[PDB]
Amino acid sequence: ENQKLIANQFNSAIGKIQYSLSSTASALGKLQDVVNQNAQALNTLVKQLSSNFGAISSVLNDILSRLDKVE
Amino acid sequence: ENQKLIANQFNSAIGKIQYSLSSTASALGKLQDVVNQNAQALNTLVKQLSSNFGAISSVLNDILSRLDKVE
Amino acid sequence: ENQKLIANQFNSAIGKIQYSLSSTASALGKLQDVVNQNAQALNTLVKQLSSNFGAISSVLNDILSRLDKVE
Amino acid sequence: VDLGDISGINASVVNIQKEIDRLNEVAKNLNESLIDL
Amino acid sequence: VDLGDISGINASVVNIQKEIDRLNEVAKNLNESLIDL
Amino acid sequence: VDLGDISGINASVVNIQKEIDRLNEVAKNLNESLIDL
Repeated sequence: ENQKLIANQFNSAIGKIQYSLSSTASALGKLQDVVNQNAQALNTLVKQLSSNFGAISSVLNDILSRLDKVE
Repeated sequence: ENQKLIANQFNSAIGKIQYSLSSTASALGKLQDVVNQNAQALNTLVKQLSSNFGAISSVLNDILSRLDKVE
Repeated sequence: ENQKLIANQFNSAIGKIQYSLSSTASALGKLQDVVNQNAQALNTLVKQLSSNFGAISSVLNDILSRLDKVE
Repeated sequence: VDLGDISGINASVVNIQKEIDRLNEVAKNLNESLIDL
Repeated sequence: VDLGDISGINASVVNIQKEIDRLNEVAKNLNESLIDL
Repeated sequence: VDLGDISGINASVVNIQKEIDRLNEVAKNLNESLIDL
């Protein structure tokens, strides 16, 4: 009787721990996906910003050359 | 006697696993909060950078128009 | 005999739960490291972008002053 | 002068509140699995 | 006019797929630890 | 020409080292809960 109680309580606890481990795995997977998406976002932004400052630098240099010519 | 030992060890293990599950929940909550704050930061930065490149483009276009006029 | 079975199953379950807790700790540590690296990346990018818009603003102001002088 | 458009760069948000709630629910329910001989 | 270079600012990626796989493997293997008297 | 100020955009840091330490501590302490008949 006490053995049946121990077995039932242990099986219930193992079921709940399985539920918790599946929840933790799902949460870690979602966090991994989001962190990696934000990392790709930051890297894309850094690349585009480098291109844009390249463009701005080229344009500003052309403008400064034109001003040096005019004045 | 062996049943009391099994019950005590099982209750100790379930207490420790409860402690670990609360720790995991707290850690996942903190990670969620920080990841979401950094995502909002990246989105705010992208919006402000779009506004700033809009301003820079408008100003550079005005400057190029003025130069085309002068020269 | 049933007590030996309960003890063996409980020890197996505790070993598996130890494995799972070590895995969760490793995963949370890796997520913490990556989230903090990306946060430092975003902060470095914000600082450098502030410096770069400072430079661009200074240069554009000099250019506008030169144009006001020429025209 | 056409600067590249970066407005499409979006940062996702994570919603693991269901899983945190399940973890806390299990950490509370495991008291119903304690053995009282 | 030399704008600062930001090309070095890189964002790391996380690969905890091994740990998620271990967690799911344990959540499946714990059925082999259930007591059947 | 006044470009917008982005210096306020800050990225938080996470410090879950206490929880990782608790998890490793429990994974080590669960050996004291093994049954030795």
